[PDB]
Amino acid sequence: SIDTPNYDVQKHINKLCGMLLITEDANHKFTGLIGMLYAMSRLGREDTIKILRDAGYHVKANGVDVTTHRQDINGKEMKFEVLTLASLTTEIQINIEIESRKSYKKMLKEMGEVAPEYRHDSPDCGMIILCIAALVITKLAAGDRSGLTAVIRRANNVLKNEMKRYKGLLPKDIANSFYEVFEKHPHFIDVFVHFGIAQSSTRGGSRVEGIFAGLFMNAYGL
Repeated sequence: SIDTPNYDVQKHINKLCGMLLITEDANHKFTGLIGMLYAMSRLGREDTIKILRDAGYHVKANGVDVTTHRQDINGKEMKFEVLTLASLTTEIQINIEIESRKSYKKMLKEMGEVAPEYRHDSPDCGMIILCIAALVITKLAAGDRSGLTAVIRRANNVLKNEMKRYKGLLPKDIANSFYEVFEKHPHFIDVFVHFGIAQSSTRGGSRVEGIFAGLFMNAYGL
């Protein structure tokens, strides 16, 4: 059973990536998975399944819906928008949002107001996460995590502006999370490569879409 998010949940996954990105000392244990869910939501359900089935994988597609979860958090009943995912519990998704709200409160106090580029819902949050994946993909051939140092050094240079925008953009933690998903679920390698090849045809004014395209092309010999 594999979760196959469609276009309708793409914006929600982007916001979930953004929640991790605004979180100081974020627990990036699920970031590799969330990043891959974002890439699958860009491809859409039909293309994801085609990629997996064509690559010889036997996949039982799990539809991904946005639902409301009511939960008592510190005495008060709270409403949370979560995804129905076999790979990611409601609890984990809610804890990510709760932690992000604590970092948001801290930032709002220090800055006074939070400009668009510092927000968890900025349109480029999912692509920021996938830039780390584009670096990790170059180092998978070694069959070990030896390339981690080089991924961190490269991310600190290429994602300098994105790192100034987001306290949760911790290349070591995010890169290890991608190494983990690519090692545990090698079907995500195929999904990531097909996503990158399809993304190359994106023509727009997004800095991070441009950074991603450059990093993805570099994995091919630049």
